[PDB]
Amino acid sequence: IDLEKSQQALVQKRHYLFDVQRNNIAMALEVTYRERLHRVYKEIKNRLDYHI
Amino acid sequence: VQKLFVDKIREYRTKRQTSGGPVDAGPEYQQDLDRELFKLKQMYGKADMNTFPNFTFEDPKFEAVEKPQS
Repeated sequence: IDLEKSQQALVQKRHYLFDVQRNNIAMALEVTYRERLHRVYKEIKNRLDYHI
Repeated sequence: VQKLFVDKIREYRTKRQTSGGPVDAGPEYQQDLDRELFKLKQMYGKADMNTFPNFTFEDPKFEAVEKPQS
């Protein structure tokens, strides 16, 4: 019973690490997205801020 | 004192005849407006007139995990 349930609960542990990998790389790519937009949003004010 | 009311408007109109900024600046207004123009740029930054944002970002490299299992 245990050697059956050792492989049973293992494959439910194998699929947990692929849910965690699929959202981590999807989010860590996404955190650089608006941060690329933020710096251009930053720079377009600073050239306006210098003139005013 | 409406006789003083006319006499500070009429010597305000004389100031409205201007050619190049200050009337009696000399070395005074030329040095001060240049000393102050640096200080609005000195501790602020080096910025041109119209240059857009020019850069490039690199994201985190997605490494893999090795796992002999079962």
